[PDB]
Amino acid sequence: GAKRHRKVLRDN
Amino acid sequence: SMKTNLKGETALHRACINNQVEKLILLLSLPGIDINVKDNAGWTPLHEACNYGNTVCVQEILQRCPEVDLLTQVDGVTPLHDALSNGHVEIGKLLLQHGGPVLLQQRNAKGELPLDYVVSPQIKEELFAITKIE
Repeated sequence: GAKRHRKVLRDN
Repeated sequence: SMKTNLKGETALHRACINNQVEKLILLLSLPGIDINVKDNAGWTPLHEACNYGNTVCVQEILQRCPEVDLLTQVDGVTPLHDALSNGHVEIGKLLLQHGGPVLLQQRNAKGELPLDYVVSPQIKEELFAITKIE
């Protein structure tokens, strides 16, 4: 149960 | 700013995720580099090294970047939360030796302090004992 970072996808 | 992937991760983030220590050392030597740069969600390269347990990457950041922010957070998750939640006690000791006890006082959005993730009373004692005294 390794907690990984939430991410946000965005290409500016 | 620097080039980013779709997550907003820079080469600094990628080096810290991938454990590319030699690449990281080069990047940390670049003029005007911002060690506290955030990806699109807000995570820093130090968060990534702590989350993945890349102890040498953490050591290099702490020794090569005097202005690294150890209290940066996403959802209240600081680097020390990241390290201890994933069991990376050695990283936790490095962070505390550099940052002092203010790191122990940070509650994340779920109201958790970093030591809440440590079950062993004796590990808690070692973490407190290595914490910088100002």
